Amino acid sequence: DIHRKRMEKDLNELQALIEAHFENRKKEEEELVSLKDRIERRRAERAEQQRIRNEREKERQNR
Amino acid sequence: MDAIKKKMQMLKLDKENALDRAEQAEADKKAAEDRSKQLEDELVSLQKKLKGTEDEL
Amino acid sequence: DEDETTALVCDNGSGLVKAGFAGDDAPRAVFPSIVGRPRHQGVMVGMGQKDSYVGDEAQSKRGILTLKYPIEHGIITNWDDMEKIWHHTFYNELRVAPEEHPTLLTEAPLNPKANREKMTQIMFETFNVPAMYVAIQAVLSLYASGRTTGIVLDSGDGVTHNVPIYEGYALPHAIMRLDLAGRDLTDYLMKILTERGYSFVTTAEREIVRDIKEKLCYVALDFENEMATAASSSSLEKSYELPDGQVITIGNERFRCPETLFQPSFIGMESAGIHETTYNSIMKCDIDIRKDLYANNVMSGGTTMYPGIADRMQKEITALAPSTMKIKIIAPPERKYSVWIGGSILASLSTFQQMWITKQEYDEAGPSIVHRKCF
Ligand SMILES: Nc1ncnc2c1ncn2[C@@H]1O[C@H](COP(=O)(O)OP(=O)(O)O)[C@@H](O)[C@H]1O
Ligand SMILES: [Mg+2]
Repeated sequence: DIHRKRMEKDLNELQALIEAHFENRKKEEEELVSLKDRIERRRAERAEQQRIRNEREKERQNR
Repeated sequence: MDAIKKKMQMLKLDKENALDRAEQAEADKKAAEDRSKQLEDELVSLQKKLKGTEDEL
Repeated sequence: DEDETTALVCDNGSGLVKAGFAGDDAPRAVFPSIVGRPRHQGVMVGMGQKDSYVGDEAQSKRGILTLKYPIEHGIITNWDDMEKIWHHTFYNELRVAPEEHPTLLTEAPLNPKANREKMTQIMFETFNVPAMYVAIQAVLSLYASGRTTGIVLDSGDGVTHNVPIYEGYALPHAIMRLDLAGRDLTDYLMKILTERGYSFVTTAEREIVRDIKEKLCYVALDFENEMATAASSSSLEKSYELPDGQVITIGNERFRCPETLFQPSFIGMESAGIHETTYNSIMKCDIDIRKDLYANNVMSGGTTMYPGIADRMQKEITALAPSTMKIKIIAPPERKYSVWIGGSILASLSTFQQMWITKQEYDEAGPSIVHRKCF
């Protein structure tokens, strides 16, 4: 009688398998969107630092 | 992945389970040919007895 | 804590402690049985300066602590260590008070009766558990399998036990304990790695090499032929990335380490391999049911996560025993929790509270009452 109860709980865990998948998939999508916005963040940061280094150079010859 | 581990486990184990039910059935089949063998032996011995019966008669 | 007064289920397995609530599917607080103590004395201030370190805290603080085992092969060193680790488990890890929940515990097979009497007495005096029950892990693994017939191979970290049980009946006359376990495995691997050029003594490397055993180790199908082909074996040779970053390569050792349990003559045991111990165990009992024992063997323990035990098991038993009936092993995934699951199973049914070991029975007959209350 106890054994059928185990057969059932494993079955519960079995379907739970997909439920374990869901949190991993949301975390994957969060990493997705963070990297995608990091793309343009990196590009804009590169442009900003190029401008900053330009100001550095002009102040360099100005002294 | 751990999910992959479990997947292969349930699939392979059910495979072995099905094969094993196949061979337990095959064991019952063997005991069935056994029963048939004893029944045919008894039938042949009974036929011999009947022919001897008619000869004695 | 649940609103209901459900019981505590705690498996103090020889190597791992797994504790939780009754009615749960898996234990909540699971930790190895290592205990760390400050390697030096106190002069600093502002943080730390705590004696006992248990659980993941000690795992993180392995390097600074002398790592000691409060239990080894069942033998008990210091009850204070169990007192502290149970305090930690109940309050810091389970967040539960034992006052309102009876405890179901599992003990290593054939544990000392004096050990049971002392541990129960210190428990009852120190703690305020309402009721008690302790059972052998063999029947717990049986319950996890849910089949009353079979021989249980319990491979803990201190002892390996072979116990036959037919139709839910213990057979102590055919039960044996073998002193080969994880400790031996680590030792043997330590000496082989010493012969490979890497010689360590401390426990951190012990855990590293048991992790290596968890990951890479083989169980050789044929032993000397596999070292013969493992002479070069560029593909068969396997490597590991140690946390410091060095790449450590091991070849035949992967399947030469677990082999020692099968071949004890490597480091000098009179007893033969554990398959011989299951074989003798089987024949000690009446002939007829032996076939069922062959077909219903179960294996349990954390070690069972390794590959190769099943194929080796069946092949050698078929070599020893006649090959008419088919021998097949059963082993559910993640069976090291299975004992604890069986504990929950014990609390599932409503007859279990008929034989709770209450406080007043112990107060009347002392510890001696357990001699009549469990068995
Ligand atoms: N995930 C795992 N994979 C492989 N081996 C493991 C794993 N977890 C634990 N072990 C091994 O199991 C041993 C502990 O055995 P344990 O399960 O405590 O025995 P028992 O069943 O008697 O409690 C440890 O020495 C460790 O090497
Ligand atoms: Mg075990």
